[PDB]
Parts: sequence; C-alpha cells; structure tokens
Amino acid sequence: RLPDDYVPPTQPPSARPVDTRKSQLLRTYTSMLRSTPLMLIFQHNNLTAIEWAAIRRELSLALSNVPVPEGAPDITSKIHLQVVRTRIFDVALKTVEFFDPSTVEPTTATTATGTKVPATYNHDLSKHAWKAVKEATKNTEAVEKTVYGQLAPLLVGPVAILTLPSVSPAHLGAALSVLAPSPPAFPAPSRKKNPGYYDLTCQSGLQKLLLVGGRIEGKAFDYDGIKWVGGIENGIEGLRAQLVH
Amino acid sequence: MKVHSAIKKRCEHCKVVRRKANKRQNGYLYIICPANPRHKQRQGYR
Amino acid sequence: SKLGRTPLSIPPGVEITIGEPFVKRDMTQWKQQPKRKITVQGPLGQLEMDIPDFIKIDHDAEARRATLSVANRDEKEQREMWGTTWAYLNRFIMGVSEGHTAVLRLVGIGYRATIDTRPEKEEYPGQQFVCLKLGFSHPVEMGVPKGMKASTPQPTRILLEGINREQVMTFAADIRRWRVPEPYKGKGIFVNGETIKLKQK
Amino acid sequence: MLTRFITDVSTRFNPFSAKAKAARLFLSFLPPNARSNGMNITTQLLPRNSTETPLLYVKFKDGKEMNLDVENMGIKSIVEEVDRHSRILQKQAD
Amino acid sequence: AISSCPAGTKLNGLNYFKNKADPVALPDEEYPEWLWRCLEVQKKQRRLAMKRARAQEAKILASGDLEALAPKIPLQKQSVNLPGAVNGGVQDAVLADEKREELRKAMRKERKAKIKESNYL
Amino acid sequence: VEQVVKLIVGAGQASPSPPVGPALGSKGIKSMDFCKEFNARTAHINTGTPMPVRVTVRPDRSFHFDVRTPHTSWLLLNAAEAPIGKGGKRKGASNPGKEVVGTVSLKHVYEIAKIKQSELRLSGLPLEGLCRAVIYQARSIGINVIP
RNA sequence: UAAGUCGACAAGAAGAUGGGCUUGGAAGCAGCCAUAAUUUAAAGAUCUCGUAACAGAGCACUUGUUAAAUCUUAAAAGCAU
Ligand SMILES: [Zn+2]
Repeated sequence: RLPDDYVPPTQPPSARPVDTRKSQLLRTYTSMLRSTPLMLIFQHNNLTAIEWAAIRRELSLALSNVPVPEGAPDITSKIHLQVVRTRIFDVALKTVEFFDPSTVEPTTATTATGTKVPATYNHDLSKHAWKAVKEATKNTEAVEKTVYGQLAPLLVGPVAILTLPSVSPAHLGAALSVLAPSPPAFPAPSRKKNPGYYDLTCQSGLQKLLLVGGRIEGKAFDYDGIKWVGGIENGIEGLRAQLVH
Repeated sequence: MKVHSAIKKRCEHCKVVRRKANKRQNGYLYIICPANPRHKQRQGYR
Repeated sequence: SKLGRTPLSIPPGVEITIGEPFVKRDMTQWKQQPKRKITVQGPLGQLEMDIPDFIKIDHDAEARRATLSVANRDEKEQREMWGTTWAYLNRFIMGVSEGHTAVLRLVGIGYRATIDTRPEKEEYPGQQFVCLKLGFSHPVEMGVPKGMKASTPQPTRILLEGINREQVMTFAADIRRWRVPEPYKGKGIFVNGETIKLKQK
Repeated sequence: MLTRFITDVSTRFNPFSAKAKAARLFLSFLPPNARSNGMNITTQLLPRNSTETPLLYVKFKDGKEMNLDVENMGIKSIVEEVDRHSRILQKQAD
Repeated sequence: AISSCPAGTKLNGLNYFKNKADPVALPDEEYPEWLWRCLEVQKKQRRLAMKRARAQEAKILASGDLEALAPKIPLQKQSVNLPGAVNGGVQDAVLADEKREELRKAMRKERKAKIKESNYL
Repeated sequence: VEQVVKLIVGAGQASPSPPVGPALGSKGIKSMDFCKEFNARTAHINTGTPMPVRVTVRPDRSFHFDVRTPHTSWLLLNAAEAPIGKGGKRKGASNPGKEVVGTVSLKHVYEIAKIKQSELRLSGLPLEGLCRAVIYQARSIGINVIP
C-alpha cells in the first residue's frame, strides 16, 4: 500500500495549496511568458460580456484577412484577448526574472513502492521559487533596472493582455488598428467594408481599452515603440535589406 | 417578537445580539433582522 | 483595531491640544483611572473629550497628523476604546472644520414646520423652537439645544446644523419620535435619507 | 468615488513614470456608461525618453475647475478631495 | 463511404430564402476533416457480471505491483511545470500552447460540480 | 430604462395580434408604425415563418428592432421531418431521453451553423465551435445524430 | 494569509435559449423529462425573490480597489448565559 511519506510523482511539494485557482492560474502565466514572444498589455474598464464578445469579434475577422500562403502553421486562432489576474500575473514576471531553475539541488524521493529515487523540485510553485523571488524583490532600486521593474507600473488595475504565438508584424497591424487605431500608420477599418466594427456595442467597447505598454522578447517597450515594430511589413524581409548593403 | 428557548437565524440579515444587559441584569439574546421584522426573536423570560 | 491605526489628517485651521494625565478625586471610588483632556479647536467651535490613559497619541505637528495606539492589544477594554476613541476624534476634526448637518423630510398631507421664538419656554436667551404641525390636536414645539442652528428651507424640510454629531443626530431623533415612518404610505419624519419599504396594495 | 457629478477629465502622464501610477488608477474608477452619459475624456501619453510633470484636470457640473499635482499626493488623497465637492452638491440639491 | 449521407442527398427544410433551392449534399471528401471527429463526445444481469466481470478484472489487473494502482492525480490538481520552454521554437510554442487549453477545461469541469453541488444544498 | 421585449411573429404577418398587440401596444410605442416597418425588413422569407425579434424600446417611445434568424429549435425540427402535432407545428419529443423524433445527419448540422453565422453578434464565433452548440441542443429536443 | 487572508465597496454573471414537454400563459424559477456540449476573467437549461406570462433584483461564480506582518474560518472539549 502507499506509504505516508510517498508523494505523487506529478505533484511535488508546492509552496502553497495547488487546488486553489490562485496558484493554478500562476502556473499558466509562468508558461505564457515563455511560449508567447509578442505580448501586448491593455487596460479594460468594466467591459460587459456582449461587449467583450464584440471586441473579440473584430480581431478574429481582422486577423483572418492576413495573407499567409507560405504553408506556415495556421497561426490565426491561437491569438486570444484574455483577461488576466493582475496581482497573480505580477508574480509571473518575478518567477521568470528572479528564479533560476539550474540552482536547485536534487533530493531523493519515495515512490509508491517506497524505494528512494533522486528527484529535483524546480516547478514554479515550489518553495525554492517563492524564496528566490521574495529575496530578489528585497532590493528596490536594483529591481527597477530589470525588465520586470520597467513593467511594475503597468501591473496596476485591471489589465487585458493580447497573446500572439509568433512575432509576425502582419498579425500586429491587424490587431493594432482594431484596438489602438492611429492613422495614417495603422488606420481603422473602413466603413463600407467592415460595418460590424462601427456598431453601438463594439464602438463603445473600444473606448474602454487603452494600450499602455507592450512586452517583446522579454523587453519592455513603450507605446510609441510598438508603432516601429508594427510599421515593418515583415520581420523576414527586413533582414534582406541589410544584406544588400 | 417571539420568545423561544432556541433562537435561530432565518435569513442572511439576521444578527445575534445580547441587549438589555446592564449593572442590574444579564440581558437576553436577541435575533434582530432589518429585512423581515417577523424574524425578531428573544431568548429568556423576564 | 484597523481604524485606530489610520492617521488623523488635521486640515488647515484645526488645532489639537493634548492635556496631561489627571485624576478627578471621587469620594465614591477608591481609585480613578487617569484620563487626558483633548481639545480640538477650529473655525466653527471647540470640542473636548477625556480619553483613557492607555491610549497614546502621536501628534505629528510637522505633517499635521495624529495616530493612536494602546499599551496592550490583548485587553478587550483597550481594543474597544481604541477604535471608539478614533471614531470620535474623526468626528471632532470633521465637525469643527466643516460641521455636521442633518436633513429631515416631512411626508404626509398636512405636515409643516416653522422656526419661531417662544420667549415663554426659553432655556437660554434667543432659543429657537421648531413648531411642527404633525396632524396633532396640540402643538409640538421643541427648543433647539444650545450650540445647534435649525432652519427650514421649505415647509416640509428641516435642516439641523452643529459641530457635535451626537448632539445633532440625537436632536433629530427627538423630532422623528413624534411621527415614525409607516410602511403603508410613507408618512412620517425621515432623517438623513432614511427610507421605508412600502406594501403592494 | 462619485462620478455622476464629473463632466470632463483630462489626464496627461507618462506610463513608465512611477508617479503617474496615481493618475492611472484614477482613470479606472470611472464607470462604464461614462461615455454614454456624455462625459468627455481625453488621455495623452508622454514619451518615455523625457517625461514632463504629470497633469490632472477635473471639472464638476457646477463649473468648478480642480487641478491637483499627481506627484505630491497619493491616490487615496485624491479620492478624498473629489468626494467633498461631489458631496456638498448633493446636499445642496436636496 | 463513412457517412450515411451520400453525395446528392436533398437537405430538407434548410433554406428560408425565396430565390434559392434547398442545399444539395456535396462529396464527403471535400468536407473538412474535423467534421469526422467532432462526434467524440456522446457519453440477473448484475449477477452474471459478478461471475465474470469481477473475476476477469482481477486476472488482468495483476495486482502484484503498486504502479498501476496509483491515485492518478487529476491534471487540475497537479503542480508539474507545464511543457513550456523559452525559445523552444514554433513547434514547441504551439505544442506548449495546447496543454494550457487542456488544463482550462479540467478546471472548468470542476466548477460545474462545485456549482451544481452548491445549488443542491 | 430602455426596456426590451421578446416576441415571435410571422415573416410577413405584422399587425395587432396576440403575438404583436399586447407585447408592445401597452408600453406606448406607436405599434402600427412597427407593423409596416417590419415588412420592409422581412420581404424575402416565406409568409408565416417565425422570426425572433429583440425590440429595444428607448425612452420617449422610440423603438429600434433587430430581426434575427429563425429559432434553432425551429430549424432542427423542420429539418428532421418530424410529424406535425398540436397547433399545426412540428412538435418535439415529450421525453428527450427515451423518445426519438428524427435522425439529422452531420451534413445538415454543418448548414444550420452557417445560416446562424449571418448574425453579426454571432459572426465571430468559429464554425468549429458552433456545430457542437447545436449537437448539444439535439439531446434536449429528442433528435438523434447519425454520422 | 502580502500569491492581499477576512469584511466592505465597483462591475460583470455570454451565446444557441422564450431548453423540449406542459398550460389560457410556463421565457433559469407550476409541474414533467433532459440538463454529454460550447465560449469565456467567469457564469446552475438554475439557489432565493418577482410577473397573468415576459421583464426586473440578488446568489453560486469572476476581476479590481481599500487593507491584516502571531490579528483568517471551522470542529471538539472545559466553564458560564
Ligand atoms: Zn432575517
């Protein structure tokens, strides 16, 4: 029979309860920051359900008109506008920035049979991770120089984040003109082609979304800086220009 | 008001308070409810 | 308590004067607990209270703030008077600077109110008397306490003013005691937005 | 906070500046129907390289104009002042 | 030949506009592949099972080891780091972006029971 | 408050009637104008077809109504070739668990989702997720789905 | 339990859908049966009201604000009311 000291192999000792959504959602953001290269942070102001659907309706429509005939993976539906927990999403940054996995020493663990097997606890919800982020955050001025510090003001109030699977400037123009239009660089969709955009429900929903800052390859970027990235027709073509020189 | 030997909350607004306790008596336990005045109950007899 | 920790912002003009631990001799008691006379003077008037000695005031004159603290959080008597003494200072500060007001609404056909002087029953020279025609056979006249100003912008609207909240709100309850709101038509005297739920029929 | 009595609000701040944090929270308290009621709000974002002093602008329905610096006073202190003027108006109306 | 409806079947009562005819079924091959896998979610005598069901299971289970008898802790209750890596690639990225959506439904099913039970009390 | 009302009316049948009359005649809005204004919206549908409508009556008795596609239950039954029962309209199963009225194949399900995509408010929902929203409703109206 | 406990406060609480049956009417909420799904920060074919029936107000549920550095909630036991 299972002994008392036995711990499930898929449930190492965590720093705090894992059943609660507070910690279960922290494990998601920790992985979102690693698999999402291009991330835009917005601010939502008490948007309604129907308005949320309408706001997410223009993205899907606007992001379906991006030409991708090179047989590349179908990155047109993994782009979601997700409302995240600002408080628990603040710990996510710290975990990536201030926790080094390679600094954990493996220990012997008991399986169902009771035999001792070496194991290392490097999960984000471990007591070692919690201790690292806390001690690292003790220094205030040094944290401001890090990328996390350049985003600490952003993580205040309700925040809605847009997640792109890859850094495709084409996918940004289709999402940067529907959520933060600024002609002539990123003009809003036309009225005679996209009447759904200028609806009473949707139009009133886009006024409550403000793009305060953006994060790219783990680097803080100002609002004006995002325009420079979106201005590029494509990341691939940009490299060829330097080769001709 | 209803004087029971077993007073219980009958809604979320019912509160248990001990009133009329002073230097001369111990008071009674009351169930006071602003939402429904039918939930007013007392525990003990004068 | 979570309210006793909050500092007390002293607005411009308000001046707090903390006394010294004193004991008034009481022949009826063998030992009186020391107290501290606190005066809160300002534009509108001056209020005073005597707090227990175990309460300590960190009167910051530089930043114009004053935080309270007790000598033992484990005692029930010190935890209670900590939050209470803070709630009074908050009223004293916001009562001597801005002032406390109470609005009474008279609902019901035939309910009026006038502010007239009754020199016969004056408890202090110039006392104002609120005369209420609450469908009674006799007249209802109550002299305003010394320190309060009563006026009637409209016949069915009384406006009490004073620096002591306990005095203003206690006098408003005396007026409301004549006609307590009923749940069938809403007739009565409502104090400071008080409302009553009506019946279907 | 009571927002019904506020006509217009114009905030000019920099996101990266820590002082502007107070200005950002103020924008969140506004209700959702504030746009439908007719209130006008214009937000300006400063460059990151150089940051000017944050500016806060408020107007009540009585024509009064309030202007308070964001750096000196915190967010909690800003909420206090706006409620007082919003309160006296309510007592006056009644 | 996997669908009961062959090409050319008249789709009944599926047109509400005047100047058009009821839709006619198209070839099965043209239809998207996902339409053939979205149907994966549809879910004395007792004495007879006690003779065989109870016995056969004990035979196959081979209750001599304590590896297949583990609790099999649900994913919605695990703490293992999700298979996400930094700069792992678009393959690793997408493949890593699927387990986060599979954990989403796991916790979702847990809310139904908690809400359905909360409303029963 | 701009009250909203739900009423199922006929395609080209707009006039004071049990469905139309009492739904909005009492609130105050000028109904006769709504009857002649609904015909212009519904002039390409079979006469008598039921058409859900969410009329939003703003203050001052100004009414703006958004016509919607036929009910999903109305299409599943009409497409399943169910036997007409009481009231002259195809009735659903009395016991969805035990009884079965029709067998609607997946080739029909893929179509009822496209016509339900015409609504702008439902035009963003991918069709992959919409075909299973109707297969989930066929279990409550007693319709079985055959591959 | 600073990954903000607890209380309060602000908003949200999607869609197919007015589930089918039922009844003069039954639209989450007379009753009968079903109640796998879907999409979301979340959201029961519905827990407490409400309507002739709709509508409408809360809850479960979800985010934010304030704010605890031995200060959260429950069970049992001792002694009292
Ligand atoms: Zn009660």
